[PDB]
Amino acid sequence: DIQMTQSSSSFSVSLGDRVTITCKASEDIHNRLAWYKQKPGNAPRLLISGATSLETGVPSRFSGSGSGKDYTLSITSLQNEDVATYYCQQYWIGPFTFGSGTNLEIKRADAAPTVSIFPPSSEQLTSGGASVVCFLNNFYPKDINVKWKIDGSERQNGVLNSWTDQDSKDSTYSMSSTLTLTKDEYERHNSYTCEATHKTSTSPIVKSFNRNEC
Amino acid sequence: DIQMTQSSSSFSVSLGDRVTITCKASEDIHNRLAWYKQKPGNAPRLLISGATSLETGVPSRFSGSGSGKDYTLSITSLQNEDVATYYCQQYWIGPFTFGSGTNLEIK
Amino acid sequence: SDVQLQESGPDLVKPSQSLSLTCTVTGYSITSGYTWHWIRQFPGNKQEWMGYIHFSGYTNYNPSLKSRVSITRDTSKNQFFLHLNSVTTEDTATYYCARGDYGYEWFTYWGQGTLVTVSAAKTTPPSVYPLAPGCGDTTGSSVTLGCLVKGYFPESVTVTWNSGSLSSSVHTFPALLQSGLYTMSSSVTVPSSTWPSQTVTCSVAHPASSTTVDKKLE
Amino acid sequence: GADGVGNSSGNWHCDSTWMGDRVITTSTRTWALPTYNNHLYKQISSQSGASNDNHYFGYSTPWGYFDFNRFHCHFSPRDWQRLINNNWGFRPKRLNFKLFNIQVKEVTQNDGTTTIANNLTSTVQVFTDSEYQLPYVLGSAHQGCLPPFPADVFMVPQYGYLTLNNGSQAVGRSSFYCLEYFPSQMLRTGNNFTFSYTFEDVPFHSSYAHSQSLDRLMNPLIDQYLYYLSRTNTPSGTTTQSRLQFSQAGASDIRDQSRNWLPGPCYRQQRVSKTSADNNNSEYSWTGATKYHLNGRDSLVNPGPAMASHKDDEEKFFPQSGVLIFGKQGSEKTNVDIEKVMITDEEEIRTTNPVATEQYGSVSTNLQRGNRQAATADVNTQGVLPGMVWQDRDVYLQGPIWAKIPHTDGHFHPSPLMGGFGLKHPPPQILIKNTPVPANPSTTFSAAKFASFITQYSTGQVSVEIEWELQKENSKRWNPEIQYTSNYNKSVNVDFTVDTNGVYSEPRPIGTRYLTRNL
Amino acid sequence: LMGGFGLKHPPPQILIKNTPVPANPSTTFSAAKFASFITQYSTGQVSVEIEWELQKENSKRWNPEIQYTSNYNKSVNVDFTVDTNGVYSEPRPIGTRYLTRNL
Repeated sequence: DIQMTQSSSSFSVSLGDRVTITCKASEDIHNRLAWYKQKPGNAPRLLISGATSLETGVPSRFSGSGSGKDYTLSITSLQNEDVATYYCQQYWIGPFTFGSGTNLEIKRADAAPTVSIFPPSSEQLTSGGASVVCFLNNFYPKDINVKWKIDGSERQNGVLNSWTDQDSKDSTYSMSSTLTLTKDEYERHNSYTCEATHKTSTSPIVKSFNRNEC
Repeated sequence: DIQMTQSSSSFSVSLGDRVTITCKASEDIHNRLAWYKQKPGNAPRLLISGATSLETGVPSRFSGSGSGKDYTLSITSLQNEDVATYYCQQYWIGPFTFGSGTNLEIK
Repeated sequence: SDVQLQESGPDLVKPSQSLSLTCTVTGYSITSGYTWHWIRQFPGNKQEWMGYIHFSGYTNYNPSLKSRVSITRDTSKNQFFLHLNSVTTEDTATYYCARGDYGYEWFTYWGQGTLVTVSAAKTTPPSVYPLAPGCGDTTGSSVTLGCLVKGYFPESVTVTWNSGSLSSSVHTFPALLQSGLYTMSSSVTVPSSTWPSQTVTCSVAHPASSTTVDKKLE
Repeated sequence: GADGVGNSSGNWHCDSTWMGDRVITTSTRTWALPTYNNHLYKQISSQSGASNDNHYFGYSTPWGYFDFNRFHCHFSPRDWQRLINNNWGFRPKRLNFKLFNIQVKEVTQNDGTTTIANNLTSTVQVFTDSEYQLPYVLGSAHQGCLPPFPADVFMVPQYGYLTLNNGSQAVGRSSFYCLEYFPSQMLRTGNNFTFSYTFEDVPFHSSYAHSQSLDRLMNPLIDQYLYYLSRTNTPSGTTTQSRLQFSQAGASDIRDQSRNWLPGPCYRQQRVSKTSADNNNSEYSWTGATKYHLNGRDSLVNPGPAMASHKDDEEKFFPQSGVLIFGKQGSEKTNVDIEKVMITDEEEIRTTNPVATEQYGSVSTNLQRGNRQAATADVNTQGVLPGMVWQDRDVYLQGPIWAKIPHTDGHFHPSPLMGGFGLKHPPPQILIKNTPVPANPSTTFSAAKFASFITQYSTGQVSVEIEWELQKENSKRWNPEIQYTSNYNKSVNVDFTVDTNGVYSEPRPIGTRYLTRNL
Repeated sequence: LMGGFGLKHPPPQILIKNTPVPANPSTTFSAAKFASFITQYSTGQVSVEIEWELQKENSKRWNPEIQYTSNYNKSVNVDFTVDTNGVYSEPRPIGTRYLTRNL
């Protein structure tokens, strides 16, 4: 099989900028190469075929070039619609093979996270479990940290953190952090706190609640 | 003697991940290369022989490839049983020689 | 990113079983032109080309898959099918059907894709818990609520919100596996003047176990 | 022949011409040759444990050989068609071979980067075993012959052979032949190696099918004059009373008619059907297959003695090992599904040789008498008998062409069983190796065997032309014969063509019997 | 129809290819089609000479015939010449009928 390798695994870019992606083949493809675009949670779409021919309806901003082993895809001025992962595909010989893909995150200004803490529900406590959650919504850049403290002391075990994909509109990120304990352990303490540490400040955004307040 | 050199001395990986180990020979072995797995406090076990043939009872997740000087062992999705050190061995000529080994710590 | 074509099939399949998927095409006829292909994407990211069926009915398959793949067609229905036998866990992926502008080039139209998970792991429905404010202060202008969807297995659940406000902000957090089970969450922000006052409910659907649970907040 | 560096040692001859009686198929292809066993002879044997029926002992050599014992290395669909459509038969007469434009390269895998370059001086040596002192491997249906399709470049096979063995171990009588113990001719570039051969009077392969058949052979219109036993007992009021009466075989009587010759011999095979359903479910692949056995190891009986593959109306069946089976371009090596292969069919013979799956006849068992009913039993294995007559396995374009008749005290009708021409002294084995290149030696002397050579391989083209004779048709048959044609109807791909990704492929196996001669 | 000389057996097609160069093969045998060749191309010159016959004029036409000329007036570039960046270029298509014969 012919192996295709794509250059940058990921790029971040904003509307208006020019981006270039590269794809090289293990053997001479003879311009039988196509480029596809894939949005998150979406299927791929055909941008270019024959290395340089634009598919119908594709905007002129997209262009492709290359020959032999190396090909390139260029986007003159990025548009919001442009966020997606791009794959190159060779159809010189079977089996057809795809490149690893390049993720283009288009989306911005720094934004501090809106933080919210949530105690365990009665339904979960009934089943013997106890999960405390903290949502850190609409922030940028992506890198963020959450510290869980039970009665002032950190807790490292029982944590699940999930970041969302970059927002297609405002280009911010959100993160959900859940600390799971048993109902027994949970009822052994009062104050539950999550501290969000982000670039937008020196002092962490801190939220908490006391288990005997109800 | 033919000298075998194994790539990563150590790797850490968790169940489910894919791992690749490399072994290269000082001279052309002609695919007379075998891969063994050794658990701590345990003796080695034969995974693959003839560079690509799986031993009986070995799961399909393990695979080997290579030719000439360079060979590779790949584990598609690591399993808990998979933690161990892996050695390559050449049986092209006597004396048979082994690689330095790659320690895979799964957890 | 964008396209047309629709795939259908079971979300869950037991290992040694066979996977059968159907692709229904609209706006075009399976005969008369183009080759219809099947491609799959493992959860990590890569795309893999499975094989195709021509307008004439001729088929070609990827050599890796060849022994256990079969692609067929039903012209009357305008559907083409994929059959993959001796499924393994590795087979878990999203399967797409696509048209191939043929002759010189390739895949012009793609389907939505269907996620197929191969597990015996046992299918487990999620436990849905409502996330309502825990603090000693009444909310300001707006309020954030959520729903934790925990310990389910075959991936893919869908959280749908129902609120008073005709305007809200929703965040669906990507599912992550820990100890063999999935957990995910979702949040909604609405005007404070519309929640305790007007009911907000999350509806969680898990097709794999034929379940749907609605949780009213508060 | 000899010359310079910037001089093509030979041109590219790849024609095919018909002369009415002869026809010469010339053909050239580009090839490549690595250095095997890293230059050494290696002893090789079965795997200790391995079933006994599968033990062996022998050697593999640093030598690679050449081979074109496949009809399609000379005929091109079209051509073959010409032949096969207007000739009662044909046979090979002479041949001419030539290697040339040899070139030796040397790869350099410096770190993460290889770099091939010309090692002008270094050589490749060739030599033909024209005295048959080497274990004749060709004819063993191995694969590494010439590409059917010209444009295809190929790799030269490596020579290996087998001697005696007592299980996985050697037995003294077993010999060890060393390929350097021959006088190889050494070529450098600008050097070519030609050589020519002449076949020996062999029989034209019968490329026709029979219109009559043994049984139905006499003239309907007239009853014979010889009598046969019509009835045994006879009506005696209520009960029968034995009273043998005889009749004179006529048309209505046929089955009973007296004759003069017998169908070919047989060795019963299991019947399997192309239709998954019918076939008993289980593993009788080995257990049920027809075989024979030497020195206690049962081997398989493939290409069974030539015998028709199915009675009228049963193209759906076939012998378990009574036919030739080729892979559809691409088909993997093991346990591939029926849809991946092309099974040959030999119905054409039915007319003379027995059907593989069904017994020869049925001989009588006991001797009957008043107090003893007449016995009888079917025969599943009939060795040659006087008066027997038969036909040999057809050929197939992509089939073997010939085979060496083993040097023994006795042979019986040597048409090779896999089909082809049985030759006493077949086209000699042609070998080729790359004289080693000791890579940098140490300043201080050492009498050890040299082990560090320059990494390098060779390449260059080879050409083979052969002259075949023909036996033209000649029947007063009024109505049209059958001919081999290509389907009219449209298709996504032409047969015997390169697909969209330039992969040549033979759609079906093409036989040889189409023209119809009477028996 | 596109104009020219209609030939039954025209100048035969001349073809050219570069005999392939299998780049480094593996030590252990494989009967697959060779797919890894040395990357390389060729070059060199070619020459073509042709002899044409002519039918010379011969009319008693008194007054001057028309002839094909190049414009007298100055120009930034000569016709059928290389520009400033050495790019040869044919300004106009030049026919063949100029001389005048009676019908």
